[PDB]
Amino acid sequence: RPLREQYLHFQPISTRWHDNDIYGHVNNVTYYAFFDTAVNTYLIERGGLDIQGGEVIGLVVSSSCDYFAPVAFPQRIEMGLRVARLGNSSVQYELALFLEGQREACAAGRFVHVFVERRSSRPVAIPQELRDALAALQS
Amino acid sequence: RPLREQYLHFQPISTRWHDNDIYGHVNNVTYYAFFDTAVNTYLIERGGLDIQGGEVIGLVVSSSCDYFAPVAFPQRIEMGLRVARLGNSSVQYELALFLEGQREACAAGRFVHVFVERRSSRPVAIPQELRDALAALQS
Amino acid sequence: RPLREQYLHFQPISTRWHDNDIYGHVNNVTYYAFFDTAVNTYLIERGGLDIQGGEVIGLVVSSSCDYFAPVAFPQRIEMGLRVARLGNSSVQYELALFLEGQREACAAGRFVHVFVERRSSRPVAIPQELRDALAALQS
Amino acid sequence: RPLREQYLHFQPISTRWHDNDIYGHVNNVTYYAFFDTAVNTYLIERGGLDIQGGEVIGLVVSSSCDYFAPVAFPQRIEMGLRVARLGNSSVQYELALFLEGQREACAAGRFVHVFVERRSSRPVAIPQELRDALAALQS
Repeated sequence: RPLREQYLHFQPISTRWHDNDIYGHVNNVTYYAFFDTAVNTYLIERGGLDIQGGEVIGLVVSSSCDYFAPVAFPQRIEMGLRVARLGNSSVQYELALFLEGQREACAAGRFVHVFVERRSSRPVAIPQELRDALAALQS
Repeated sequence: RPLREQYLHFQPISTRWHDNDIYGHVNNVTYYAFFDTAVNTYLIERGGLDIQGGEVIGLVVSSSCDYFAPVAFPQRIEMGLRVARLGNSSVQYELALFLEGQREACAAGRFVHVFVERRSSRPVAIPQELRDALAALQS
Repeated sequence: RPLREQYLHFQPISTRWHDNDIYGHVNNVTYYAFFDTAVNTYLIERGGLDIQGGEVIGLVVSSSCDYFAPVAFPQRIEMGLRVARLGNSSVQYELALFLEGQREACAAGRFVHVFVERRSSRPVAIPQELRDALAALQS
Repeated sequence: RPLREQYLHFQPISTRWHDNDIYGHVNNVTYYAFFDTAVNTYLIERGGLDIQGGEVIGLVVSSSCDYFAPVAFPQRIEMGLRVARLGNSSVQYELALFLEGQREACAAGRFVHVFVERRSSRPVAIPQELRDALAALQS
């Protein structure tokens, strides 16, 4: 079960009222909202994009998540982030959700960005800013 | 257009990727998620509830919002909160969303809680903890 | 309590698992999702826009809702829609959510579109297709 | 690319205005909302639970999705569902989203339920109604 140390960058995301579903914990779907929020915050601040903005955007082609221990609004949650592999027009992220002050991830997942030209949605090489920012998150 | 000073308690809520809709700003529906997140965080920390928890819960019977200037993930947003009137089993909140470092609210709204017994959903007097916490937010 | 026949156009919206919150009913915030889903669907089929395409878009400047009886996934909900006032760059919608087939509205709400130039977001006259479509919904 | 007939049970889900994100298609995260909406609807009609009522509930322990072609509100989407493995307190669902009427799946995904006692959240044998219903969806 993944550990804080195995991740390079960390982001706190506040939990919301309706994050809880009928069974009292954060809905399993919400984890992915946390995933792509966490990644794109990093791409925005440390990487250029430009979501309003640029002619290059990231498209999610796959994701997946595993769930180990539940969590609940209003607990304070944070995301570890790391980059696993990094092709030319694509990249693969590893994310995990940590409850504040815990060594053990509550869930952990991966997802894959393909960067494309906005209008054409055809793949492109990753612009240097982003590619360097992305690289900085590699183990 | 409502001002920071006119509100008693303030809460920062991080914005999320998909808070933006097709037109590039935070969706108008999301403001209400911010409203009830903000209120219930306060009720949870400073008031008792106990959403897992208690035999008394808050039901939203009305809300409404006005929108003045747009805002966007990943901007950092915060909620002013104040209590306007406070009956016996009910209460009326005034909320506004502020972009960090701005005097002017970007939107502002109200909503009404009726507190009820969990099982019976029949109104109750507000328990002393909550009532005192609520009162503390009165002008 | 608003009734089915006080409304001119109806859409079915399917409820979703996470529509329900911790307390077991559709969250109050989801009601507004139903509202602008329901309006915008009408605008799209019977009115022109062109949400990717158009040079003119609708901004929500205000909204409000009242809640009468709760509802839950997986019930079958549907939306009554009517138009109340119709200025020249502005319009006012009246909405009610009905559970199938009950005559009484579960909740009822209002909201306001202002149409603007996409780029400049400055108000404009409502294009004839839209205004014709809108007026169609006037009582 | 998974095809309609590789799936045993189908549900229509209506798309919603905010389904689309800043880039104009249904957000990748919404796909999972469709998944557990679609499973849970089946469990509710054809299988017993009893999400308010029941002493046994389904936990999502994992999920994954692949995206092939994008989609947008207000298109008409529908979900193929089939069951892959079926242990005794566990089950594995296979899901695909289809745009009406195309033979190719827009995206395809998997997810895992583990059934537990509501209070103790310790695994249990799947109640005969559910397991009968589940097995019905086995290829």
